[PDB]
Amino acid sequence: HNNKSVNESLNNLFITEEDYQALRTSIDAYDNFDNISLAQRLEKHELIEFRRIAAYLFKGNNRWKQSVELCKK
Amino acid sequence: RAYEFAERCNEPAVWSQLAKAQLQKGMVKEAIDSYIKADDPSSYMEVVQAANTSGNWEELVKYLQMARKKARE
Repeated sequence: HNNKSVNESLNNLFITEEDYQALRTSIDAYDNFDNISLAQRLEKHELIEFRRIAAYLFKGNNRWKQSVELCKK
Repeated sequence: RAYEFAERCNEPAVWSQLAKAQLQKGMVKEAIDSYIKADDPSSYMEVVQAANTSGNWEELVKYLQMARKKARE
């Protein structure tokens, strides 16, 4: 049903469980959530998949010339 | 939130509303970026009137150069 609170809770659970496949499914099927805060939280998870998903969300928010400089590190 | 919502979508009306909001808030420096992505030559009189309140004659030049190719005044 694309509920904002449900999406945020599922994203937080996936962050806690260190899952990135269900996170990919959620971000590809639904978009009713704050992508900026989620990306800022994923980029500090010390994992490569989490920062890649953060850059994917940043590029999906049409934040060009920003996600590339972020992943350049 | 308005900047992120404008980055998500793509419409000159949203950038024009953002420019009007920045002019109401006195942000002359940020008002030029709201017209570069919109290419709206209208309301130039208010932009010029607000430019005198704060010296920002580095971005208004490009705004006027782009408006020249839209309204030969």
